[PDB]
Amino acid sequence: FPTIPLSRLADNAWLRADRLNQLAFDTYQEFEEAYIPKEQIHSFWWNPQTSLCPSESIPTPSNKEETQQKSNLELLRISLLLIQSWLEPVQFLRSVFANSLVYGASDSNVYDLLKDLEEGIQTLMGRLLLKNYGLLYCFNKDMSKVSTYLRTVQCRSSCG
Amino acid sequence: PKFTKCRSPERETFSCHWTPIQLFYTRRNTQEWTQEWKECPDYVSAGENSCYFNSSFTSIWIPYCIKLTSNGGTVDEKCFSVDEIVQPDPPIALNWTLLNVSLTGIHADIQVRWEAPRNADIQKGWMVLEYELQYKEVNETKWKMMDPILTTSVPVYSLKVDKEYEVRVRSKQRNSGNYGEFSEVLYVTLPQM
Amino acid sequence: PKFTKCRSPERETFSCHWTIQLFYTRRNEWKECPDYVSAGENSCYFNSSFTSIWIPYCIKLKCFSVDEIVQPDPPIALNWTLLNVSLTGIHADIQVRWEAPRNADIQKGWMVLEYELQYKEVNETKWKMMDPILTTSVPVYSLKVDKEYEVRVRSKQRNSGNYGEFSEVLYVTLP
Repeated sequence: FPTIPLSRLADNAWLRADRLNQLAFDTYQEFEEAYIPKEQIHSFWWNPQTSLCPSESIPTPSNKEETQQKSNLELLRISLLLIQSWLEPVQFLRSVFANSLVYGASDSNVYDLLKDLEEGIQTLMGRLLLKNYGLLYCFNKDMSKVSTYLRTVQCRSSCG
Repeated sequence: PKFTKCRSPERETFSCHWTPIQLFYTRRNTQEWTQEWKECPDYVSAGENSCYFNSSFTSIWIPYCIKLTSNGGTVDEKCFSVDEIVQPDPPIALNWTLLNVSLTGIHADIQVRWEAPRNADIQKGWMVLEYELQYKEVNETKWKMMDPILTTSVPVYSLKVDKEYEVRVRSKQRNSGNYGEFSEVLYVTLPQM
Repeated sequence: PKFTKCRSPERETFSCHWTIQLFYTRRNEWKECPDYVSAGENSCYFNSSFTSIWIPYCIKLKCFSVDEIVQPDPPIALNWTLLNVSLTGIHADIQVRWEAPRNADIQKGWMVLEYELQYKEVNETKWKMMDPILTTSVPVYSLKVDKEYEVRVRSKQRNSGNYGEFSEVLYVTLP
């Protein structure tokens, strides 16, 4: 039973990545669905300042083909790397999360979650206005990445 | 002509539609936008007045932009990344199980269970599916919607044993895209005691 | 001399009690009880700072992992609603409703609960236990309208830890 099996670790790691994912998505949708004019959707992909992402420099699989090819270790690194890339900048959205009626995103949840998740990934490894809009897109993409990667690593070593 | 929409059924491939008309794409793949506008890789597979992109052309968390070209210049132009356009297939094998009947013979509880779309790689974890099940007395106009679950099973309480019910189930990728089409409806008739 | 029990009520913190100091360690370097007061007496309290869910713990006055020692507080705000009474008057069906422990976190996602509801006629000696639901609402059927029933419901996090203490008992008297 527990020596904390590895299912435990993977189960919890993903769940955590999954909340940060709903958190990241929903506040992203909300923000846009409340501040961005229909004609301004995705205006961030093309703007001299808010084009760049906190992790532009990190290696990331762009599909199942690539992702599954990576192993349980290189997938946890990308995820841990990605996570840390967000530790300081995620606080730029602090307000955004605090003036948000999104389910569970107020006080300091998001940043805290990032921290615990960093610890969980770390453990598994050894054992193994448009500016605001832009960042929220970025955070969701990256949160989706982590979630997607850890789920893969999770469904590798049960589930269905 | 205009774009009707785009949809990735299993987060691995996607196709765009509209109502000689051509479609070209470009995406932020090598880094910034250095991919020379290209033309629909497949005009037939996804049916007519459509374009189809196989898993070798589909990339996630990547920005795509697509142009509809007509007789005279650009006619339509849309931009996205696949996850926004993910719409999973409907779940299959809808089937109920009687749970229990009250001794008043008025109410009953049933467990509704179903299977995951066959094309969604949930087994390897590329996809995490979430479902919404709606049910309603057969002669109603309004449907009663359940809170999204992640399970492929759920109980449905306090049904009136004297009524007949019908159930449908929707599918969506956990945290992205939209729900898909509703499964086949399941009709339920409780034990006529 | 006897470590009585360690437990986490919400999965973010935990405490150890016994019947005289305590030293704790983790894996991935023995340290002393950081709080002897906060959790009452003959008890070591660990805030969220020393509470992590990943690496296991060993303490000296027993070895566990926070998930092993998780017990959520009991649900609150129990109460029922008549559904309707059988025509012959003999039986009634009601719907029992309740609220998650106040410390129990929704927006978290870290503490996910499932609940066991028990009920028995005021004079029965043993209880009727229902299969653990994931909702805060569940229907109780075929109650003899002639009796008074008492319902109590306990909780535990999903597939980890154990059950907590029963909520206050909710008494039920059918019309």
